[PDB]
Amino acid sequence: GLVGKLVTQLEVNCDADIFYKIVKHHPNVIPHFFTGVQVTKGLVSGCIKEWNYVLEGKAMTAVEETTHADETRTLTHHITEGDAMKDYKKFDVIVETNPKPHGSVVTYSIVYEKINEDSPAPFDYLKFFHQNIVDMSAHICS
Amino acid sequence: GLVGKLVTQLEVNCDADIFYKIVKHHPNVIPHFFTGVQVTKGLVSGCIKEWNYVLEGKAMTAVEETTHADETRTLTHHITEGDAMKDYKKFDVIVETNPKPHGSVVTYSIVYEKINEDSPAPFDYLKFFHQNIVDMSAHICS
Ligand SMILES: COc1ccc(Cc2nccc3cc(OC)c(OC)cc23)cc1OC
Ligand SMILES: COc1ccc(Cc2nccc3cc(OC)c(OC)cc23)cc1OC
Repeated sequence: GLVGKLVTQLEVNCDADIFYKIVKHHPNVIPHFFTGVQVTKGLVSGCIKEWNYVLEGKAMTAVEETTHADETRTLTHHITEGDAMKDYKKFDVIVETNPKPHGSVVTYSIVYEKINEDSPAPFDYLKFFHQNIVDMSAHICS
Repeated sequence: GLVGKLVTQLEVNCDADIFYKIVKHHPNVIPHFFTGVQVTKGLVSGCIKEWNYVLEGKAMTAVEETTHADETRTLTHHITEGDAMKDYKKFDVIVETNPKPHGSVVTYSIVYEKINEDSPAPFDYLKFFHQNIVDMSAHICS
């Protein structure tokens, strides 16, 4: 099948709702910048960004639309164009934060559909997003 | 947190129960061998294997105990010793096969606890297990 999902899940010592608000509004362990716009539904609900970035040494671009759901503490990043779309027909990244039954569990999911069987699965992106949330989490404390 | 999980999930065009039986009883895109024993509860329920294998060029060993649950089509591989335990206090690999709401969805989950913050997350194992189930799946058809 061309269809799959990669996940990295990490425990964080931080209340879920506060951690979601931190991630929602938040650096450069990678060369990167973006231009773009915010989206409203007159309050900002999301954004559309064109990113320029370097992954594993290679410069790339991507157009990303981000939406959020405060009730479920979920952020959704929907990629519509760029280098990744040479490999994937569909590429979405869903970030979920839930309390432990303390602190919380953060899940990054990359939901993808390959263009064909020769396409790689997005382990490079999984590692990138993983190291990004590890770094962010290591700059927060009690 | 030192605690996390990595997942790779793939769709396969194959009934779930049959695919589980295939995985349960099943090669060498990696240098590897094992010695070990089978476990009974007088019917074999599992196995305990000492593996010798090469991952990303480096020879390694691991002691693995495998159990299965036919009712949930789940295989559990519990690592008790070897090279990975220099990095992880706990390392388990859970393989689940479920029908799509056709064919099925296979999930490999690596549930880990790092020894300390300097330990890597097991992306190397995730890619290995991923490429192994992709290869196996590509030798099955209608
Ligand atoms: C091709 O895949 C992507 C490429 C870039 C992004 C951009 C992005 N979104 C959220 C957080 C990010 C965090 C980043 O690091 C700070 C970053 O640098 C490239 C890009 C980020 C998202 C992507 O997937 C949603
Ligand atoms: C350190 O982690 C492991 C190392 C080796 C294994 C051994 C193993 N179990 C199941 C399927 C396997 C499939 C393999 O490839 C055919 C293989 O080669 C190293 C080892 C396998 C399992 C492991 O985790 C469960």
